[PDB]
This record gives sequence, C-alpha cells and structure tokens, in this order.
Amino acid sequence: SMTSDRLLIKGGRIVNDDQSFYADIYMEDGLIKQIGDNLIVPGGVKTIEANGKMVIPGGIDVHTHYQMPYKGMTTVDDFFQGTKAALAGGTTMIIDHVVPEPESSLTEAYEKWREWADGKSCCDYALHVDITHWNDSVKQEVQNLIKDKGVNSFMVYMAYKDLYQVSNTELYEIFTCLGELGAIAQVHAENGDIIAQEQTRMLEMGITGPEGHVLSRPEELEAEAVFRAITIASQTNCPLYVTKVMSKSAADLISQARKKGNVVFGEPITASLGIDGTHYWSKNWAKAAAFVTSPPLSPDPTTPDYINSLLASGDLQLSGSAHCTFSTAQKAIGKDNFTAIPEGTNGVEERMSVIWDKAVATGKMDENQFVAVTSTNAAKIFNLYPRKGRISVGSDSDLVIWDPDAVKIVSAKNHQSAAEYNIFEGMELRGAPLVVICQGKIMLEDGNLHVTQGAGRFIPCSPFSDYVYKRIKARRKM
Amino acid sequence: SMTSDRLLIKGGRIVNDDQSFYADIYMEDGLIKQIGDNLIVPGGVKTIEANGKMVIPGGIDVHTHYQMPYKGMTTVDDFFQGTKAALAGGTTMIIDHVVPEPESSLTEAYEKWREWADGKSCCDYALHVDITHWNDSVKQEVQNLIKDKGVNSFMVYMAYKDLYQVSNTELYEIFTCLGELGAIAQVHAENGDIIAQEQTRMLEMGITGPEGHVLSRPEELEAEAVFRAITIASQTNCPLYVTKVMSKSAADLISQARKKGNVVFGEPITASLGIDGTHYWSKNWAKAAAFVTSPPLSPDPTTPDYINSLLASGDLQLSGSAHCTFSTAQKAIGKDNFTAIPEGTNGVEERMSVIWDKAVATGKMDENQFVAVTSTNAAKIFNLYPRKGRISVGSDSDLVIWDPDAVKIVSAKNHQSAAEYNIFEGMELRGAPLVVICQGKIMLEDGNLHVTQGAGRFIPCSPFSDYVYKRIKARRKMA
Amino acid sequence: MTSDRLLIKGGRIVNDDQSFYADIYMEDGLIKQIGDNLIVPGGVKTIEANGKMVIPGGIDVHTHYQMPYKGMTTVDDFFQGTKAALAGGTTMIIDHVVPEPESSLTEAYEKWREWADGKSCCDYALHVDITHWNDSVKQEVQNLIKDKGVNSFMVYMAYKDLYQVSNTELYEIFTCLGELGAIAQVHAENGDIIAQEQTRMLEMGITGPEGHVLSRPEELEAEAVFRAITIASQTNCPLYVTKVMSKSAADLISQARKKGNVVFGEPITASLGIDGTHYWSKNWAKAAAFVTSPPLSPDPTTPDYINSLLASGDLQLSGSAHCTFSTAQKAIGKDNFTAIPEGTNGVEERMSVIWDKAVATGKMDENQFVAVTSTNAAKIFNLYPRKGRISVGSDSDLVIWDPDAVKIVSAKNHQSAAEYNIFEGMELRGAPLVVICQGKIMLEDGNLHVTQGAGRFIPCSPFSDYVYKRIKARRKMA
Amino acid sequence: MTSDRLLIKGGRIVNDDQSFYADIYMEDGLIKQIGDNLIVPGGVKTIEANGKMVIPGGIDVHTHYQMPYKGMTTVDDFFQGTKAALAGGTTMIIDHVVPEPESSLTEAYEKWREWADGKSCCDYALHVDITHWNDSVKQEVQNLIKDKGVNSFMVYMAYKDLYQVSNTELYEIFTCLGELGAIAQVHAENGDIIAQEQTRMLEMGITGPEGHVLSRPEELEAEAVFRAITIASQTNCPLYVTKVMSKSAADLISQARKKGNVVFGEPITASLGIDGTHYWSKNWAKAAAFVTSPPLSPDPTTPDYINSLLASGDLQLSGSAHCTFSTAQKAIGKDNFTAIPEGTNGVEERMSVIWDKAVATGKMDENQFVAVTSTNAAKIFNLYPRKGRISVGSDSDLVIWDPDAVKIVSAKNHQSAAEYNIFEGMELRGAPLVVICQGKIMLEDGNLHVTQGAGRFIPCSPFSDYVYKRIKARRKM
Ligand SMILES: [Cl-]
Ligand SMILES: [Cl-]
Ligand SMILES: [Cl-]
Ligand SMILES: [Cl-]
Ligand SMILES: [Mg+2]
Ligand SMILES: [Mg+2]
Ligand SMILES: [Mg+2]
Ligand SMILES: [Mg+2]
Ligand SMILES: [Mg+2]
Repeated sequence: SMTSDRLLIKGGRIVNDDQSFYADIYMEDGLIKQIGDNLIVPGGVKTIEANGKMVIPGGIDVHTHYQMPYKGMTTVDDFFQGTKAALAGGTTMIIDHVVPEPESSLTEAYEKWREWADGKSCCDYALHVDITHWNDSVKQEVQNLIKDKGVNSFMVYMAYKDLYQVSNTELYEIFTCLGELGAIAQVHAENGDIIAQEQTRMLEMGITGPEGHVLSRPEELEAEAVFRAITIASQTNCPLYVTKVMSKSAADLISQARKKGNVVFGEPITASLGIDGTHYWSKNWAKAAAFVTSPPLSPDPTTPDYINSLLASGDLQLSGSAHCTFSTAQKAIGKDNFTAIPEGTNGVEERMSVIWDKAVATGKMDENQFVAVTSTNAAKIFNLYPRKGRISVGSDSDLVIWDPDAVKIVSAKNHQSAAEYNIFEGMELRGAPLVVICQGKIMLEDGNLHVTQGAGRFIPCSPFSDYVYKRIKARRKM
Repeated sequence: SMTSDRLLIKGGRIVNDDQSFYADIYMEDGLIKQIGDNLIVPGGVKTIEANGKMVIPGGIDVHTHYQMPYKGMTTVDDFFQGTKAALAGGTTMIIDHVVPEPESSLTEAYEKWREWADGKSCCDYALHVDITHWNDSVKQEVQNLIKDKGVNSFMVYMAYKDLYQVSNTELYEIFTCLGELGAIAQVHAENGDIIAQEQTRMLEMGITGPEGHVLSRPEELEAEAVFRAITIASQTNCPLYVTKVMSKSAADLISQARKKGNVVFGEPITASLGIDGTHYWSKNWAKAAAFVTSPPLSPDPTTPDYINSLLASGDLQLSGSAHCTFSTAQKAIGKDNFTAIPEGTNGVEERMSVIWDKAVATGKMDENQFVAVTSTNAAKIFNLYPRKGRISVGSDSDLVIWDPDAVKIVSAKNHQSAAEYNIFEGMELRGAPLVVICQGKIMLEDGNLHVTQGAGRFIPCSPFSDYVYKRIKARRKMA
Repeated sequence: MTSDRLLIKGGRIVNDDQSFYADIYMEDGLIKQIGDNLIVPGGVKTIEANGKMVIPGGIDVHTHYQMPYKGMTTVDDFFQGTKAALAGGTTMIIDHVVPEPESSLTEAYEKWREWADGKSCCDYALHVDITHWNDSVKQEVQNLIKDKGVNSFMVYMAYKDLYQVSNTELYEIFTCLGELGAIAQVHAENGDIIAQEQTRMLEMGITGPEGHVLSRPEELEAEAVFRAITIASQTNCPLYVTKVMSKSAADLISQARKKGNVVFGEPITASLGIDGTHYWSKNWAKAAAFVTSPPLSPDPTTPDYINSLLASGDLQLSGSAHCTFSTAQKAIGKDNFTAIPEGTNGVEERMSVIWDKAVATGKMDENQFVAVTSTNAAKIFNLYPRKGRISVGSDSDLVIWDPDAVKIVSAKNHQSAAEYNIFEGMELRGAPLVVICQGKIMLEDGNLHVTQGAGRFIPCSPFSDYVYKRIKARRKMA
Repeated sequence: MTSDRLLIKGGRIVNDDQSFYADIYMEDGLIKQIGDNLIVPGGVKTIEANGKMVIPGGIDVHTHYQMPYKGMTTVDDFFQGTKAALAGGTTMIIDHVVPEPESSLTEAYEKWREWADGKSCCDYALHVDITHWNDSVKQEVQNLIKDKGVNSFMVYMAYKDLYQVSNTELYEIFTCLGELGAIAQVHAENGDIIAQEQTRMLEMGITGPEGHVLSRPEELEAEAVFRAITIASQTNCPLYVTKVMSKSAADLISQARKKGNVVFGEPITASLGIDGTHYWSKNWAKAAAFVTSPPLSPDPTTPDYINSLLASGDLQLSGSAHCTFSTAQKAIGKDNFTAIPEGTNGVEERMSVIWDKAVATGKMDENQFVAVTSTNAAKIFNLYPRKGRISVGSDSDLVIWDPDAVKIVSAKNHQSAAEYNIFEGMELRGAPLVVICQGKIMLEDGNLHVTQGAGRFIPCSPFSDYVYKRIKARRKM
C-alpha cells in the first residue's frame, strides 16, 4: 500500500466475524502491523484511546452506482461525494457497476469507469461489469477482463426487455462461460416480459403515479426470475448472486436453494433492510418518486423485519446499498408517467447503522455476524479475504471504532448525498461509527470527514475464490 | 342419449365421491332412471347381481393420444383399439389432444380429429385443442371452437423450442384470452430452451442411449416451467392446468400455489403414479426406449409413492394416462440418438388399478376419493358434472362394478394395446373392474369386451365451469 | 315428526358439489321433492326465493351453552343461544359436555341432554369432554358410543392440575377412541408452559388482558398440536384440533394432511373474523371480552390466512366456540387476567364472517362455503347427507341466503345476552333472509319464530366413512 | 531432552475461514510460528507435509468411554477409546458424566475426572447429564459451572422412570442454565410414547432388534425436538440437540434457526454414515450392534440428507456418541430388544465418513469440513481459538490429512475392543496420515505413539460469545 503515518489504537474491543477480543492495534503504511498487548512501538506514535468501544473491519458496500449514466443524465453522487457518504457511515470499500451501452465495448466502459473512480474515489474500490448484451466478442471481453483487469463479477439482466434483457439460451451460455472462468454470475432478477405488459395495463387504467411502479412489479415477478436464474445456474454448475433482494418470496427461494446445496448468494440492500414500500402511495409525489427503484420496496410491511432475519440466519450473506441517487428535478421527468421516473435511491451512508439497529439491537444477530454481513462475507465471495473484512496482521488498515450505544436521526439535512430526499428520513437508528480509518488514515473523527479526492485505489479481484468455487470444482470432478 | 335396453343392477355398494350406500340401479336409453330399493320395474328386464361389490362411476381419462400423428408416423393404438383398452381398465370416457401442425388451422385439425374419433371410439369422448402456434387468426379460431364446437380446454407448450414453444409474452396473451373466454389453460411445462442445450451437451459426451433422454430433462426444468406458468396464470387471473405431472418438485409447486389461493390443477398420469425412471438405464435398449416420454419418469424412486400421496391429499386432483404408444420398430428409429426416440408410453388400461393399488390399498385415500380422482374431479373441472362422474338419477349410465379384492398381473401378452411393451410389465395390482357399463350397454363382462366401433359420442364441453371459474369471476370484481 | 307442508320456489340451490335452479317441496321434517313444476297439494304455503341462494343450514360444531363455570353459568343458555344460531343461519349445534374431574361422563351427558332437550330451538348433538382418565372412564366412553349417540370426545393438553392429561394418557385415549370409531378432539395448548408464563407475566405486573394473550403465545398452541398429531399418528387415531387460532397451528395441520395423516382443523368465528390487537384496548371491559383460549393472535395477518386455508381445504369446517359471559362475570378478573373467564361470542356471526372474509374476497366459491359451514361437519360427524345437503330424503334445514345483503354487527342487535360483541361495528357482506329448521320457518323478515325445546338430539354413529375408511385400511396392512 | 519442538514444512494449512501454504513451528504444546523460511533452532525434528492438508485436530463432542451400564461398562475405556479417536484424526473428546438418579452430580464429575485424567491419551472435557432435578442438583449445577470448568448439561426426554424430566422441569432447568451461561443439551425422544410402543411390540412377539427401531420411529424424535425447541425459546435458553438421527428432526432444527432461535444440531458418525436397514439383518449380533437411541433411520435417503444439512450449516458439528459394548453384553437382549444395551462405535470413523460423504461428493468444501469437525465445536463450547484453529498461540493439535487416501473400515483393524463395526466393509475417501496432539506425534506411518493419562482436562467457561451474545441482547429488550 501507500504511505501513512504510524498509528496505534489502544483499549479496543476487536470484533472480527469469528470472535471478539481485547488487544491493541499498531498500523503503518496502509497495513496492520501488530495486534496484542504491551506492543513495542516507536516513541511519539499517534495514539487513539478506544476506551472499550468496538473496533471492526470497515464496511464493504458491494453494490454502488456512482455518477452512473442514465438516459442522458448522471446520478448526483459521484465517486468523490458518494464515497464521502460511504465513509461517513463506516464503509471503507465500494464495488460499483460498470454499465456499457448495448452494442458497446465492455472493456472501454471498464476503462472509463476506472478513470472516473481512480481520480475521485476517497476509498478503495473494485468493479462489477454488467453484461448488457451478449455475442462472441463480448465473451472474448469477459475473458480478458477476468485475466488482465481484476474483474471477477459480472451481472446479467432478466428485466428491461428490449434494452438489456437476455434470453434463457443466453443465460445458459453466460453462466456456462462465467463458471468455467471462475467468475461470480450476478443477476438483476425480475421478469421483464411480464413487467412490460403490467406497465401497459397500469397506464391504461390511468395509474400514472409512482404507485404504478410497485404495482407493475409485484414480488411474484422477482421470485419467478430468481427461481429461473437459480435453475439455470444449477444446470450449468455456475455460482449465482442475486442482487437487490427486496421481497420475502425471493429470499425464500435463495434460502431453499442453499439448503439443497446450490451455490447461491443473496444481496439485500439498505432499502429492503430498512423500510417498506407503503410510501409509493405518498400524497407528496416527489417523496414517492424518491423510493422508485427496481425491484421495488415491498408494500408488505412485514418485509424488512424478515429480510433482517434471513441475513441474521445466513440465508442472506451480505449487504449492499445499490446507491443510485437522482435529483428532485431528474425524478420529475416521470411526473405523469411512472415508467419515465429514473430508478434508484440512497443507502450507502445508512447501511451499517440500519443493520445494527434492525438486526443487532433487536437480538437477531450478534456483533460478529454483523461484521460478516457488512464486510467479511463480501470479502470471501469476491476474493478479498483477508486483506479486507478482517483485523489481523498483514491485512489492510481499514477499520472503524463503532459505538453500539450511539443514536442518530437520519435526515437529508445531514447526509453527505447531493439528493434532496432521503428514504430513511426521520428514522432513529441505534449504532454509529465514531472513528473511521481507511488506508491507515483517520478519515472520520468527531463528526468530521478528512478525505483526499482520488486517494482510493482500485483493488483487483481474482477469479476462483475458494469460498465460492471449491464446491463447484468438486461437483465438476464427478 | 341413444337407445339401450333396460338394465337393472341389484345388490351393489354405490360409491360416489361424496358417500357410499346400498341401492339398486335401473337404467334405460343411456340414462340412470332410478336408484333405490325394491324398485318397481317392468317384467323381463336384464338383471345383474352385484353381490356387495362396488359400483362406481366410469373412469374419465382426461389425457390420451390415440392415432396421433408424429413425425410421419402414427401411434399404434387408434381411437378404436385405444378405447377398448380404456374400457378393459374401467375407463368409460377419454379426452384426447388435437395437435395442429404449426401455422395450420386449429379448426381443420379439430374436424380431422372428430372424423377419426366419431368413426372409431367405443366410448364417449371429448377433445383438448393444442395451441401449437399463436397469432390473431389462431385467437379467432380459439374463440370459435369454444362458441361452436364444444371445446373448453387448450394446451400450450413451454417445451419443444422452434417447434411448439411459446414465449412469455405469448403465454400472457394466451392466458389472458383463455381466462376471458372461460377455458381451461393447460400447459406442457418443461423449459425447452435449456433442454435443447442439455440435449446437445449429452450427445457431445457420447450419451446417445435412452438415459440421455431423462438426463437432459432433469425435474428442475419441469419445476421451473411449472413455476413460471403458475406465475403468469396468476397475473392474468387465468386458471392453470399442469398436464403430466411427473416429479415431486413440480407437484410441490402446485401444492404451494393452491394453498396461496391460486386456481391451479395437476394431472399426474399412470406412469408417474405407477413406476419410476430407473429403467432408462436398462441394458435392454428397447425396454428403456419404451419408457421414453416427456417429461420423463423421475429416476428418484421415492417419486411414485409421493405422487400418490398428493393425489390422495387433493394437492393433485385428477388422473390421466397420456396414452401414446409406439411400436418396437418405431421406437428403434432413435437407436443412435435419444432425441429421435418417439415420445410416449402406455397407461390407459392400467390407470384405475394402479391408483387403487398404490393409493387405496396402501391406505392413503379411501374409495370415495378414488372416485374423485378417477372421474368426478375431471367431470367438475371440464364442465361435465354430474352427467359424468356420478351415479345419480338423470346422469349418463357409465358405470363399473369394481372388485377391490381382485389381483391381476399386468403384461403385454394380455393388454388391449398393440404395443409390444408395457412399462408396468410384471406388476401385481390390487383392484380391477368386473363389469363395465357404457351408454347403458354391457361392454365388459366375465373377461370379455363387447364393443361397437364408432358407438362413442363426442361430448361438447361448455366454458366457465363453476368449480374453476366462480373464484376467478369474484376476483375480477375487486381492485 | 310433524311440520306443515312447505314449498320454496325460484331458488338457486347451492350444495357443496354443485349449484342449480329448482323448486323444493318439504313435509314432516323432510325434503320430499326437488325439481320444476312440482305436483303438490293445493293450499301449500309457498315462499318465493327470487333467484336468491338456498343452502343447507349451518352446522356449528362447537358451542358452550349454559356451561358451568366456577358456580356461574355462561349467559347464553340452550334456548337463547340457539336463537342466536338460527338468527345467523345455523340450524344445528354440537355442544361440549363437561364432566367435573373424578365425575361420571355418562351422568354429565344425561344432565346435558335434559338441559338441551328442554331448551334447544334447533337440532343438536354432543361432544363429551374427557376431563380425567381411568378404567371406568374408558368403560363410559364405550357405552356412550354404543348406546348414547356420541362419536366425538375431547381431551385437554391445557389446564394443568384441572383437566390436562399426560402423554401416556393421550396414547391410551387415542388408542381406545380409534378402536371404537370415535373422533379424538383436542384442546391443544401446552398447559405446563402456560402455567409458568402466567406466573412470569403476573410477576412483571402485567395483570391486564394483554397478559392473557402474552402468556399463551402461539408457539404453545403449535407445540401441543404437533404432539397431538404425533401421538394420534402412532395410535392410528383420527385427530380433530378444536379452536384453531394461529397460523403456525394451521400450518402443522396442513403439513400433517399432506403426509396423509387423518387430521382436521376447526377454526372458529373469532380467528376467522378478527385479530388479537384488542387485548391492548384501554377499555378494560372490551379487552376482557376477547379473552378466550387459545387466544386471538396479535399478528394481524392471521385472520386472512385462516380464511385462506379454510378456502384451500387445509382447514375443513367452522365452529364458534360460543361461550359468553356477562360484563360483571368478566370483571372478576380485573386485577388478574387469570381469573377472567374464558370465552367469546360467535354463533350468530359465523356464516356472515366466512362469507364476507372468504367468498366476497374470492378465496372460495359458494359451494366450498357450504362445505365449510355444513357439509364437511356433516361428513366428519357421520351426519351426511341427513344434514349438510339439500336433496330428497334429507332433513329440511335450509337457509335462503342473500349474498348481496350488508349488515353491521352490534351488541344492540344480537340475540346474545352478552353486553359486548367482539365483532362490534364490523360491516359484513352476506346474510340469511329466511331460515327453515325441521321444515318450519324460524326466521323471516327479521323476526324469529321459535319454540323452546323443539330441537331434537341427533345421535351420531361411530366409524364415519370420511374419517375411518383410511384408518381401517391402514389397520389391515402389514 | 526437556522439550518437544517440531516443525512441519510444505503443508497446505486449512482452517475454517481460509486455506494457505505456510510452515508451522511448535514448542511445548503451542503453535509458535506460522509462515515461510522460519528462523528455527538447529536439529529440530522436521516433518515434510508435501502439499498435503494440515487441519486442526478433530473435536468429538460426544463420547461415552467406560460408561456404567447396569453393573457393566462399555468396552472402550478412556485409554483405548482415545487411541481410537487419535487413529481417526480426533485430538479432543467431550464425554458425558452420568450420575445415577438421586446421586450427586459433583461426585459423579469427580469420578469421571479421575478415570479420564489417568487414562485419556488426549485432551478432553465433560458434559454433565442432569439425570434428576431438585434444589440441591440446581446448587450443584451452579458450582460445576463456577468452579469445575463445566458449561454443558444434558437433560433427557426419553427414559421414562429412569431419567426423563417433565415439561415443568425442562422449563426450570432451561431457565437456570440460561441464566448461568451454560449450553442446554437434550436427548430428545418422547419416552412416554416409546415406553408404550415397546410394550406393544413385545406383545405382538417382535423381540428382535427390529423392535428397537420400530418402537422409536423418527416421529417421536421430532416431537421431542420441537417441544424442547419450544421450551428453550420461551426460556431464552440456547438448545443443543444431541445425536440428530432423522431428516424430520434436522428439519425442525433448520426451521427454528431460520426463525432466529439459538439451536444447534449434533449429527453423529452413525446418522452421517449409514442407515437403519440392518436392524432387520438375519445375523442377530449384527443387528444388535446397530442398536442405539435414537435409532438409525430405516429411510435410506437419511444419511445423504444429514450430510447435506451439515454442509449447509443447518447442522453445525459432529460427534460419534461412541458407546461400545461386547458381543456378549449385546446378547443379553437376545430374547428382548429392550434389554439390548444401547450404543455403537463411531469415534475413529467420524472424520473419514464426513470427508467421504460430504467433501468428496461436493456438498461442502475442505474449510467447512474443518468447521464441522472442530471449529464450530470449539466456538460453541468456548474453546476457540485455543482449539479448532491453526494459528500462533493456539494449542498444537493438528492433523496431516490425505484427501486422496482410501481405506476400508473393518473391525479387524479398528482400535475398538468391540467385535463389530457398524461401518464394516465401507470404503472411505479421506484419512489422516499424521496426528499431532500436545505437540507430540501420536500417529505416523500407521503407528500410534501414546502415553496413558497424558491427556489434560480442559475447563470450559460459560457464556461463550457465539452462543450467548444473541441471548443477552434478547434479555435486554
Ligand atoms: Cl423491466
Ligand atoms: Cl423440449
Ligand atoms: Cl392452561
Ligand atoms: Cl426410552
Ligand atoms: Mg486514485
Ligand atoms: Mg360415433
Ligand atoms: Mg326436545
Ligand atoms: Mg374461544
Ligand atoms: Mg491426564
């Protein structure tokens, strides 16, 4: 790593995913150098007294959309403001989605994302590459991005008919390929064919408000796509990763598949963990539009509690935010037609507090599983353990002094995001970060961010991570 | 109905789906005329003494393929020999599938099926019409078949890519249309896109035998299609009917949907009720080929017991056979490539004994639920109750004197089918018919069939049967 | 016995198997002809149904009229309670004989017969509660079945040190009832754990009615149900779960039936109509009026789900457990929820509640409605087709039902002596217009026409086919 | 002359969280360094691992060495039985203290300590069975937790009129154990209904071993499991289901865990390795050798399924319940299955069975194998990371494991004194090559090198985080 001053944290309760213990932590030049008691260190090292508070690995948000092109527009939180929002909330790494235009080069899109992120990201980051269309030369590009460019994760779309949607035949070809090359097959799993029809029906009945968005994507259509993707991934002996798990029925399909032995992961996001979809019916149009995202927040109010429960039980493994913010003015292009409302909400800053408040303080999971679902499982899946997601000697110095007793109200007044709205507005959350260390530097202290634009490094992610692929390889050899 | 002599059955245990009781039955001119004791009857009426044996409504096999065209060939049991096989096994009505070629007229195919069946069927029958392609004029034909030709059931294919398979958009349009017109939407539910790929893979590894057939259609691909069809049918408020339920996973999806309130039916067949798919690996090639059907018999040997269990519990509702037989010589065209083995097995003659043996004698269901899953549920679904599927005054005189203590070994030597092979060969089955009455005539007595070719009548089936559609209509009336 | 001739014309006859238009001619308690242009004597009283539905009269399989309780008696006796039944479209009731422990079952039965024969407005039958067990009770159970028209007996898993029976006793009882051809009913909650949870709730100063529901969480219904299912399966005895209140309990029955177990579930008007949120009402007397065991679930998703399973056949029939107490009797428990007497209303509202919640919402059709209000009860209890069916030879108990009528339920207007109605203010679609019982018009134009004691006891034979054919075939097997 | 230093080179270290290549240096019972080109003293004994796996030693959480039974004793004592453990790659065992009803728990514990301290070849710990319940037992439970290194106590739902406790007692016991930070274990079968079914089976003339399985159908395991789960949930007490034998029982645990309940399941070698069809063997002695409670399921789909749920984490850890009896002791029950003493072998075969049934079949990887053979047991029983992990500072118990070895299991070749092996003739992929325990080489080249009594008792503190942090948070709402 890059240089950073020496730094010693004393009296912390170190909390990894496997255990908790009291020890001091000595850091230098981006790395954790020693862990233990009465450490022999040079004189005059900057020393932080943790005072029994928790020290956890920094959060890894595996799903972001910073400065994402969308129909001429760009999301309002770019790689600089968006990672300030990440760090403010205890997240020290992000993994964004490269989105090439159909009939455009995957690799050129990747180079373009790299230039944006290398110049702006405050913290370390990596990339998924979205497979928005499929043909032989895309397949060649996929191969090269894995071999040469530090990519191990690719997402296909089952939604967005005539834009990104791929057929069952293409899903089989793609999964077959990604499995052979040791990559993670990600999906955006909703049935675009049926959604397309339901949109038309909803518009025809005169339902043009944001409620038309959630009503034309009932969870049954997420569940169907998830099952179909699970089925095809199983036949092609390819590991599957369901992005943005929003409904109970979808999560149950992942739970059921994992019990059978299928290699399948589920990624709930801050939105589905934090809140429900009743606000699509808000008399305040701009508020309702701010919740518009796909798949949508479920209107079933039992949903968020249930998603936290399955994240706690390991039926879901890791969290993201799918942070994809648009301005009030950009949202308003869809005022008389919900299909023109740009899709996306906030959630990068709030992810870790939401999970602590909903799943730890309610007793569903303990602090160690909290570390697993905020960083360590992401690190293992994406072949970043234990460099990330673990406080141990040799690992990167990304870590957070966490206060389980802190209590904050979430507001757009106070968030790092450029967005005028926050879908978690007015929610009181237990659990918050006090101090954030990233690359061995103090980037959050006493409410203040200390960041340098572009300091973030791209972290290449190798294929065939053991946690995912050893089972796959044993199944092949049979 | 047409003329038949008067006929009296005395001392029977009448077994309907709702109750059992002792009464005599008087029949005349195709109809049941009286039911009760010490019936006042004319002199010289032919009288059959039932001697405490069961009298049940005749079986309705809701899935047959008599003399079906298949790639230049024809199945070997035509409408005449095939309904002799039906009657020999206690089935008095069949419902066959009209299969029009893609891009061809549904109505012309229907007329062709009517001519074949009207001239040959020994017993009453009706028709499903397969929607093998979709466009505006097919939709117009569907409309007319329902209005003018006594059709209320249509099947779509999720399998057979580039032959019959329809897209999700087409599934939605079809289910929307069939639901509006009051028809039953049937599905052949397997994922044809993935099967196509898996066939290619299996051939490339050199697996050309019949095991390649089952290995390229694993139950996962039935289940997926079933779930997708269930999902679309729910969104379009259309009742769904899953034909040939073969696996545990598929039947669980139907079970799960019904519990949520979805109007969904499942049709296991004699094959999935009677036996498993281990025989695809038989060293006798011709035997293995004889089991080749789609979806295939599951290799999981726990499957038949479980399918009977869910038919007993009402998670599955009715039985068919999908009787679709080919000769040894016809099967053999697929000797070097499992994909060219013609698809289909026997099962019309054995359906009722198989269910009795596997579900009634093992205690899973009682005799009354046996009547429901062999006739009465079929009658209610297809809008034929109580003319069929019930012994009561005014109903048709199709009925069977059934012996719950009889025990028969199934063999190709003894079956009515023209096929050289029987997939239930050597199986001992408890429960068998003794006497069969159809149109008020004795068509099976003391082991002998008494049939007239072409005596069968086409039974028109009206749309909007209450059992299926009252719930649908009530749902149409809400937000 | 005698009733005037009576003809109903222009009705839509609705049985559980089909619906059709025909006229109905009745005489001397029996249906005599069904069809069109019926040849009948001159001057027969004629009712024009005008296309409205004619259904078999309701069979409420669970009542507690004038039930002894701690010196007191429920306020609806066999006369007032069956007026309430008939007002709501129910023409038959089946009440529970409750002998004191250590007391004769048969003497209690004779006492119940005298009360009911002298007061019941309509036909009725009896369950006998097995409140203790020993060899002479077993002899009595045998006599009641052979000689006294009883085929249904209930054991208690709740009420420790009062009625609760041990696992050993359950096995003996289920073995015996199964050999003699009877229905084994259960009040299935774990009384041992409830006893402890009561103590705990009192010790946290929770004396209000919320303590009642909070000390009987559904987990304790579910446990008992599973244990009763298990023992009944080992002893090859059919099981009948009374008062199914929770989702978890109904799922255990659903699951058992799918495995082929002979098991029935009896939801009641309360669990079908409403939830348990009202145990937290600041109006103490209102909250106390919901106190019954097992309790109404506080999970508001419960009533919709119970209707769903009744629609799907996972539950088969409905009762009310009508067991009413006065405001003054309820108030005994004002400082201790354990002294609040247990029971609510529901006999009058059962059929409207099910129509409104399950038929008008599209979950079941009218024919399944007849099944769950009369025909399945008749088959289980060996009363088909004398009851639960409009056909020649059956008893003339029937109702002209208006699927379009709309009524608000109030204590002002109910037949019950109780000051409170748990369904107060609820608007219900579906209501009876005319009620015929024993061939006599007992409800017409909002007015009841009853004769005290006109009801007959209906003996119920053992071994009903619907229940026992499967059991017998299993007995015969190796 | 005074020390055991030991270096293992060229191993593939396999922990439950990750795998990597490094050398391992050990001294005086501890792992001292892990890495490459380690600076080490001259003349240190060096073992070349040659790319083979190095895993933490197995922890068998369920044994019954030299257990009393009706005046008799199981034939594998603490010495021979831990030789069998080590031979199969297990370096720690946790046995059950069984006090007689109406007898002191603490006196039974002292007796178990004397037996085991004098004989065990390897480290060990103890569960204490609560075979009866009253105020002074409760006092003893408290003292064993505070002063005697016990954190795990088992109750019985079976054995009516011998050990069985009532629902009220279950509630009291779970309430107490939860407050004191202990693991509540259960032997979960309905003893009331089993007692009846035994009598019925004898009265039909079914006296052979088939009567044993037929009188304990899995329905009765499942019922007891659900009841125990239910009571433990109400009392906010963590529950541990010993000897998970059936699919239905394991589903109940799976279902509870998904709801958030703190519940663990312990399949054993028997339910992981084989089924119950052999209760019908015409060879009586063979059938009797399978007699254990709960019994092996006759449903042959069972062992595959148990492995599947152990792979998915629906079950967490493995034991053997090693409880062996001689042919002669088994034969007491020749005319009555109820007199057949209950127990089978399994300590030696546990790790190879799991590797063969779950790793070689692709259900789980090698790292989850480590979790279900040692690391999850260590975390549950408050022994992580001293046990169940190859890391600096942890105990030097570890195994060089050969994923490619293939062995046939036979009684000819096992360490056990028993004449019968329920896994007789089974071919198993996966075997240990070398076993290190307390830093000493106790297995090399097919030979055991053990010293009787070298084992140490390992005190197990209450409130292990993995189990109790969720419980405490719930207490606090
Ligand atoms: Cl879309
Ligand atoms: Cl196909
Ligand atoms: Cl109680
Ligand atoms: Cl026992
Ligand atoms: Mg940079
Ligand atoms: Mg004809
Ligand atoms: Mg009277
Ligand atoms: Mg009640
Ligand atoms: Mg020692």
